[PDB]
Amino acid sequence: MRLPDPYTNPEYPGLGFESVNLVDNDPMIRDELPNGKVKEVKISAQYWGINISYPELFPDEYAFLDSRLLEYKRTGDYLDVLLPQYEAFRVRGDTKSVTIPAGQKGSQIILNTNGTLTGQPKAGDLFKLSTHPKVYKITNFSSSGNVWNISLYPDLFITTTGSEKPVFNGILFRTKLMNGDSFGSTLNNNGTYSGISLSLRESL
Amino acid sequence: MKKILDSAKNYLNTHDKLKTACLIALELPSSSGSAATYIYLTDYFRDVTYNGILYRSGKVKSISSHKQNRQLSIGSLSFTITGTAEDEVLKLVQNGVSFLDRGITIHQAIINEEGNILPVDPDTDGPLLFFRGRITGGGIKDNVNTSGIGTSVITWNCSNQFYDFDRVNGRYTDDASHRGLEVVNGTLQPSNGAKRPEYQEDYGFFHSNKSTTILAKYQVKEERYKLQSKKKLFGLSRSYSLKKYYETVTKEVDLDFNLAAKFIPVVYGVQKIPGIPIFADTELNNPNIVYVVYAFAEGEIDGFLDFYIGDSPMICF
Amino acid sequence: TTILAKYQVKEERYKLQSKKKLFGLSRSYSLKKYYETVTKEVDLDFNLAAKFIPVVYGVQKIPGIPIFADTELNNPNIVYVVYAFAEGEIDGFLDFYIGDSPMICFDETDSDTRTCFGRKKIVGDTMHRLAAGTSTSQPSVHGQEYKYNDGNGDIRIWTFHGKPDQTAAQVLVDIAKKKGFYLQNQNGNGPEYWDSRYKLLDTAYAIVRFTINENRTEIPEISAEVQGKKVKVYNSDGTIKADKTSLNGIWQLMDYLTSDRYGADITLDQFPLQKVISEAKILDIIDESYQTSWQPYWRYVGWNDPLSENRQIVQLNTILDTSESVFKNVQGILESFGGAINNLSGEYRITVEKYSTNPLRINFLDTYGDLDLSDTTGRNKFNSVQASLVDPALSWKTNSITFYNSKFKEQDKGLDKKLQLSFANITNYYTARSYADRELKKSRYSRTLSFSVPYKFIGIEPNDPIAFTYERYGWKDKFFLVDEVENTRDGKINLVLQEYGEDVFINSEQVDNSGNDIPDISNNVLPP
Amino acid sequence: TILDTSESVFKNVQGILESFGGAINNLSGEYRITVEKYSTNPLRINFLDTYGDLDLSDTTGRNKFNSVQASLVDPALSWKTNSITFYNSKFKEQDKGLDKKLQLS
Amino acid sequence: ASFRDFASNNSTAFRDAVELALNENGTTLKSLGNS
Amino acid sequence: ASFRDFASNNSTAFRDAVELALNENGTTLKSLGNS
Amino acid sequence: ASFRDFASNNSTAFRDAVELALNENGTTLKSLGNS
Repeated sequence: MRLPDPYTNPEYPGLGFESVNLVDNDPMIRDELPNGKVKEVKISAQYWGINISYPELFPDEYAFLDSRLLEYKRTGDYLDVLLPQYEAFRVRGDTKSVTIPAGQKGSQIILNTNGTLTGQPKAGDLFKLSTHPKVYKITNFSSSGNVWNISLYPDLFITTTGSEKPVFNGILFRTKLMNGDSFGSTLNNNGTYSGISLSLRESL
Repeated sequence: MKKILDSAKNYLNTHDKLKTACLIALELPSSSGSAATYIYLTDYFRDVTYNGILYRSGKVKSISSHKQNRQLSIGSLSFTITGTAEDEVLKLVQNGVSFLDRGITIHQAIINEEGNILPVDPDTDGPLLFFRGRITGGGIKDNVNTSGIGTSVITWNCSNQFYDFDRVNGRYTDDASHRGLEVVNGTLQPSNGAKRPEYQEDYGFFHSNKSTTILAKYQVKEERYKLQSKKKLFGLSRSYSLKKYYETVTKEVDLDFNLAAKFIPVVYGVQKIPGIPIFADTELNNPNIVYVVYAFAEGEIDGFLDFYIGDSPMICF
Repeated sequence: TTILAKYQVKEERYKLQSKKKLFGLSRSYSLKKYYETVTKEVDLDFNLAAKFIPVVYGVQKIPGIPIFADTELNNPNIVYVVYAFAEGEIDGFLDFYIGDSPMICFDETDSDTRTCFGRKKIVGDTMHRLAAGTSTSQPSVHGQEYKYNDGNGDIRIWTFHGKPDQTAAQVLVDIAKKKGFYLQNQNGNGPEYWDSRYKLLDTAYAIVRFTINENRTEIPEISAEVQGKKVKVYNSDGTIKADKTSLNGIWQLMDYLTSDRYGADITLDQFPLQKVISEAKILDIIDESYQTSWQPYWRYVGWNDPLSENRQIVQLNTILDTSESVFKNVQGILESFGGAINNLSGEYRITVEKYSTNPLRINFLDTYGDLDLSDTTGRNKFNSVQASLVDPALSWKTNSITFYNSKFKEQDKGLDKKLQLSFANITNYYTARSYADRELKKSRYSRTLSFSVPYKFIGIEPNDPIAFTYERYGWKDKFFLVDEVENTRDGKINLVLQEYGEDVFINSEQVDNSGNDIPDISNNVLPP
Repeated sequence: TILDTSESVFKNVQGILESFGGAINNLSGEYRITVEKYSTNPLRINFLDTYGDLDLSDTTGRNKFNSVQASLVDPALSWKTNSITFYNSKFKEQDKGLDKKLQLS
Repeated sequence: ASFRDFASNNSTAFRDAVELALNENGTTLKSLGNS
Repeated sequence: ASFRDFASNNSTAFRDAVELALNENGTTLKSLGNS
Repeated sequence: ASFRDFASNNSTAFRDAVELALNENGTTLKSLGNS
């Protein structure tokens, strides 16, 4: 499901992140050798962590927000979020006619736009495959005409099967709440819910 | 008192900051016994050359404490390798490889101002020995944390020659054990399992299985299948009580259900021991003349002082 | 016992042979202590554990506990003594040891030393030859009288098998009816001395009648070779076959576990029949290492027909000293064929070690991230094995099986390390040799692994085949067997795997020890 | 001595020792055999040379005896057991006349 | 104190830690099944 | 460390925690009075 | 938990703490060498 925000529900401008913390969580078997060399082995999967802080929420906005959150807690599905700082539409066009040749594993990826896309995805922008819900981060870009060579920080979780389509816009993190067990909201005498915050965490 | 060179007795007394390195030399676990490869390692930050051997660094992480009491016990030591080398991991986790009797020697080296090894041991004019024994055990501990830093530790286990305290090394009076018989294709052929290569054509214990039954014909109804205990008194310690200790002591054991009574004892000094029959047969035309062979003791003995035919020695008191 | 002691030697006056000679050598014993504890005879005046009734599965030799002894009135030298052999409905008595010499002599060597009938070697003659007079290789008949005269006196047996509805022996009832018993008249008792109430239900026994005379002046110690209690063998289709005793270990354990008369009363409801049936066939796998012709004492090792296969991988002829605890008796029945009673998932599940071509594939990424490897090669890895067993080829004495391995000693730099073993429930020499070889092979894989898995993969039980695949090591579908499994209520399963190999379950070729049997033709006076 | 080879190597070595004192030591590399002895030039340790910790423990009970009784297989007899028993008047004058016997074999 | 409950929740570790100091010498806890 | 003193002040709990893992199987510590 | 490693690093203290509660009565752990 979709986390409410001013893009989906413009009538509630109180929704919307006062501050978002996009943390990098890659567990590693780090070992500090006696000779000064540091050896680290990556085994556990990496996952983005999102910490959302909300401004002063009025009672109706908080009613909508916690209604959506409680529906999340009820039906048990995943909770998608859209970070707005990465919503710079730097790539126009429709990506259905873009083919990613099969048999690709690792950070590097090669995709052929077939002369369809307009706009260059600069480093630091997000990237997501059509099938898998993992969200990557472009670290370097290099194109030779139509073919694009993109390097992603997390290695491709699944090897491309030749049908996965690039998603350069409207990327949603498939996250799970981490504050659900004890989630309280305080109501002031001024009439606003203060200090509403979420500690999300990408699942899979 | 392990004597130390007087030259080292001055350095160990004047200098306060001592730079010490432990030089490890373990034998590689190999599938077969052919050859003898050694991995040389050190705990120091730089490689250390000792007797022309380069003890490479960057693998060993920690070493345990060697403790020795005045009661006989296995001397256990535990040194840990990094476990992320991925070249030491495969040696430990390799399939079809055994390290049952692979040794390890650890030296305690002190570094000088110029970076050399301060001589300590008088006989070698080099560093002391911290531990030398056998590799009995091992393991790796992977700990992958879903958020944070994981660790992996490969720990090698070490001990002295007495690691297997439940080990009975003895020459049981039997042909199959004496010559190390093993089926090779379709026959029981002697192998290298014998304690000596010259034991492969020794048929001394060939008729030991039927000796007791044949001998029993010429004995009393009692003592038909019996033998005196080789050791009567064994030692009263805190592991026993007076009643239990003096009740456990036995005089004679039945040979039809006591396979521990057919082991060959070893005697130092003048002691009385029973004889285990290994052959018994009569003459053809004189059936009342019976030859019976008793195996007394083990190894090159000085000789037999006296023989007790029954309970009366041939040489009277 | 006191009445019987009058007609015995000064020694063996109050004595009885131990029901179980060898019981099992494990890490709880040492060689010296284990082989010193084994006893041959026990005094009946201060050992109340020697008056318990044993239960026998398969062909085994057991002593007889007297329960009655009295002479005739006008013929005081004729004494009736009743010995209770074994428990439950037994197939029958194979042979009777009047003293230390069986009525059916071993072979040609034992025939020329005394008056005997038939041969126990090759021919496999049984006691029923005494009544039939022909070559018979099947057990006695319930309530039939047998006459045995070796030239020193007449002996009559009247074998009785166990049955739920035994009737009182007619011979003793007839003698007691006419006031024929000597102490019956001494104490003034009437026909109630022995009556129809003396049923002796669910207990096999024999009423051996002695004619003490100029030659047999003493009553010798009586022992017998029973064929064992009949067990229920469950078939896959659904039919139930309980007509003969079975050498399969699982059926013997199932009989011991579902009996409220002796042992624990675990109802057949708390048992998955299909799993037990499938696991029995694992112990029923035919071994091809040796030949059926190589065992001349075929009748007295549990087999019934030399023509048939009778080459199961694990065959057990067991004696259960009922004076032991139920827990220890079950623990002793197991460890003779592997086995692990499991109470997980509700029922009682019997699992034995086996190799499978379709194990469950666990990758390390499916675990919880923890992993503990531990290989204790010291104290657990051996290069040679030495075992012992009670072999009916000898006069039920102990035979040692010893062999080395040149490959395992080429490895380990020629170190001498011996595995010491002792089989209590195995009597076939070739089966014991095969089991010792299996243990020696299994000792070379001493390396265990522990990790946790999520709620999925629920259903893992001990002795299950699992293929581990951890790419960081050189492991791709490595064979493991479950050793410890722990279920939590929050859906986490803790496992401890044990490394095994394929070679553990292949059988190496062996030779025949048929010519190395040592019958005890001693303990009797040779004729002129 | 008679060494019943059917025993374990560990127990056989442990039994050979404790007959003359003895302590097999694997420290400093080699196997060293040390027996109890008195020396006129021992190594002098002052407490200021230590790390500051010190634990004194005297278990006079369960370990202090006034008389000893031992047994042995003596060839003077027909290899039977002979008992050696003697008391000490000084050790019983101490300890307020308590009767405590050490049992040995 | 409340240490009894805890130890009762970690008994196997205590058993192993005990048997690890008895194996220094030739003693082990698997020698109790005989008695 | 200073763990020895503590354990010496809670010995009975250690004994019970040990005997609780031996009772899993048929072993128990009350079988030492014989020896 | 991670208590196993610790106990494995302090085994002798566990042995002594055990033998200190068995000496209350006449039991002691030095009676295992016989078996």
